[PDB]
Amino acid sequence: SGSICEARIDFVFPEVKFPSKKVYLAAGEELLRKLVEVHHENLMKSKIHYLFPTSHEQLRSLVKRSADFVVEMCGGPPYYTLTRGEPKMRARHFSVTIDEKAREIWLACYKHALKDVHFPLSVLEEFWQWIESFSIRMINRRTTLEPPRRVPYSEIQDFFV
Amino acid sequence: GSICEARIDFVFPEVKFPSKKVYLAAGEELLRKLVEVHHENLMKSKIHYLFPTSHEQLRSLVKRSADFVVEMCGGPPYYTLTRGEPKMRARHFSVTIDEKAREIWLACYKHALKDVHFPLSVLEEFWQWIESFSIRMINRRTTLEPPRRVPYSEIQDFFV
Ligand code: HEM
Ligand code: HEM
Repeated sequence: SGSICEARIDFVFPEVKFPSKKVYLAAGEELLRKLVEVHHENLMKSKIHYLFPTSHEQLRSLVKRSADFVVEMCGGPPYYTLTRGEPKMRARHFSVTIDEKAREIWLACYKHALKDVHFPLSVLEEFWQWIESFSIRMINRRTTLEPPRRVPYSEIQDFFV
Repeated sequence: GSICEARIDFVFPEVKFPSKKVYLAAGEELLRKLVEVHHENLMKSKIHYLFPTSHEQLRSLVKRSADFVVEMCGGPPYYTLTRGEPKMRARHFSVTIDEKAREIWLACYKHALKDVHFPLSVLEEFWQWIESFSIRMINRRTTLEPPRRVPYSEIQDFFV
């Protein structure tokens, strides 16, 4: 008698490949920490700078934890899970409004950081594909029916050369 | 390296739109009264801040919202003739709506339904419609848990 709308999904959170330990091995802990540092400097120069701390202590605390996480996830020593514990990154991000644009700007900041620290080309794709896909899971505010944009490494490789 | 497999957050469940029985049972006047007191409830609720405050702007909201409800229950096409295609999730992107907001919005409708003495025969039909359709308006997630289902059977005693 009355119309029926089928069950639906908004969008799929794609599978994410975490980087192998080769990334830690080829890049080294110090480059990885420097990567995260200039990623944050780009963020404070981006349209989403307001989501981030201004007090140099809070910021240093953030960078350190992000760097610990990145180093560990790239195959390094368990700096993060031994200090902060379980990752549960989607849940930890609920307290910050993250829409599709926010993810795209965050990615852009990482892209530039990767080039500016001269991240070794041979492990660049493995790192990129991780953050590109993983970042989709942090999105907690939707503003469009369209799915979050996929940005494959092939689309951006020329930028690194 | 480790791979986390693809996943969904939650499913937008099936939604059953009301049959014309709801409009024939209630009549347009009651449906407009229902929407009016749903909005009086909203203005006293903890999501009041999401809504305009002047009589002029609320009258407008209420009129549009009621036009939609009347048409969707099987009455005249007041909404499509004026506002056009529903696209309701899309229209709500402009309001920040988390899980609690949907629950509060539903609670306001639950009380309105009772206070306007909505005809008991079509009460569940109307309820199951908004209970499910409202999940599709949520655009701000604050928990990994799925949005609460509130089936008519869990609240049917509230009405009598
Ligand atoms: C998608 C867009 C993203 C935005 C806009 C964003 C922004 C933020 C903000 C504002 C914080 C502040 C800390 C807090 O919430 O208390 C934070 C924390 C953090 N973010 Fe993100 N983030 C994004 C994605 C990611 C991704 C993909 C990762 C994966 C490596 C990540 C890793 C972290 C870590 C490790 C912390 C610190 C957690 C802790 O203190 O234990 N973020 N992020
Ligand atoms: C789930 C929680 C919901 C919240 C918090 C919410 C809140 C709002 C707000 C703030 C507005 C705009 C107010 C204004 O323009 O002055 C609006 C408009 C409207 N809402 Fe909702 N809403 C919700 C769910 C729903 C549902 C389930 C329906 C289904 C009938 C609905 C139907 C409408 C209609 C028809 C409009 C008018 C759109 C237009 O201007 O054409 N809403 N809502």
